[PDB]
Amino acid sequence: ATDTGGYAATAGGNVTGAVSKTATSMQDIVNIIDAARLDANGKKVKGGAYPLVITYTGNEDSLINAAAANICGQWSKDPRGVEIKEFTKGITIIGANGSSANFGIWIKKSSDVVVQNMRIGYLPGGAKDGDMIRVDDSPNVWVDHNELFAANHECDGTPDNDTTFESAVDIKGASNTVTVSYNYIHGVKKVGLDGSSSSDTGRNITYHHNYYNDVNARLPLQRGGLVHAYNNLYTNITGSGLNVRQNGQALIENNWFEKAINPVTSRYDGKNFGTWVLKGNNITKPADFSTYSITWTADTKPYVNADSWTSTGTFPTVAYNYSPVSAQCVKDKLPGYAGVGKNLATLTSTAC
Ligand SMILES: [Ca+2]
Repeated sequence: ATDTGGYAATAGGNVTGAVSKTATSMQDIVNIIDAARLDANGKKVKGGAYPLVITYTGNEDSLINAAAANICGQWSKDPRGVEIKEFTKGITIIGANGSSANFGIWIKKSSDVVVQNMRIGYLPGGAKDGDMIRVDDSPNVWVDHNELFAANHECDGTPDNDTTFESAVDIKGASNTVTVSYNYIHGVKKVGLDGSSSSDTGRNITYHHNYYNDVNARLPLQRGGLVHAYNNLYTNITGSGLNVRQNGQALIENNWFEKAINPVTSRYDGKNFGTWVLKGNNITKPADFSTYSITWTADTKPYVNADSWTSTGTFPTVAYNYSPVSAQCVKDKLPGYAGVGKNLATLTSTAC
C-alpha cells in the first residue's frame, strides 16, 4: 500500500475517501486540483480538502513531434507545467495508456504525491526552468513508470550554454524522502539534481529500476544526504553518472553500466568528496572497464573517480524492504518493465 521500494512511503491519492477525476488536458488538471481544495461549504482547506486520483487522458503528441523536429526553438518559449503546491491530502497523477504531455509537473511544499505512467517530452522553456518533474520541499514523493525524454544536445547561443532543455527529475529543498523508479529516461542532457546548491544538502533518495539511455550527466548530481541506487540500467552516459558531492553517501548496487564516461565520480567542487559503497554491479573490478566500455576523464579541479572500483566509504542500514535482481537480469529484462504502458509492472527474480 505504501511500499515504493525506496525511501518514500506513500500511496498518494489511493487512500480512504479518494475522489477519482479524469483530466483530458493540462488545464483540467489545474482545475481539478483547485476544486479539491474546497470543503462542502465552498471554503478552502489548508493542504487540500480530499484525496485525489487524477487519470490524465490527454495527448500532446503533435506538440512533441513538432518540437522534436525543431529542437533549438524550445528553450526560449514559455515553460508549461502543472504546479502541485501545498497539497498534502494525497494525490496521484496517472496517465492513461496512450496519453502524453508536453508540460511538466512541479511539486512544491506538498507531500504524498505519486506521478505514474506519464510520457513527458521535449518541453519548452529550458531557459526558464522548464523541468519535466520538479520535487521541491516535498517528502514522500514517488515518481514511477514514466518516460521522460528530449534530445541529448545543446544548441548554440542558449543562456549559460546549458538551457536547451531543463531536467527530467530535479529534487531540491526539504524533499526528505523520494523514490524514482521504473522510469525510462532518454535523450536528456541534465537528468536531475539532488540538492540545488552546496548548502542545499540532505535528503534520502532511492533510484531503482530506471532505464537511462543517451544522457549526459547528473544521475543524480548529489549534494550530501543518502542515495540508494539499485537495479538501474545505465547505457550511453556521455558526461558523468552519479556525482556524489558535499560528503554525500551512496550505495550503488546491482546496476548494469555500459558505454559510460565517468559512471561514478565526485567532481566540480574540488573538495568535500562524497563516498560510495559498490556491490553487485556488472562491473566488479577495473578489468571490466574495457569489457563494458567505461571511460574516465579528469577534471580541472581535485576530483575522485571510482576508477579503482572500490568502496570509498560506508552506508547506513537501508530502512525499507527491497529485493534486487541480478545486474544481468536488469540488462536482459528491465527495458520491458521501465516506462509507460507496462501496466506498472515490476521486475522480480521470478521473471529473471
Ligand atoms: Ca530545474
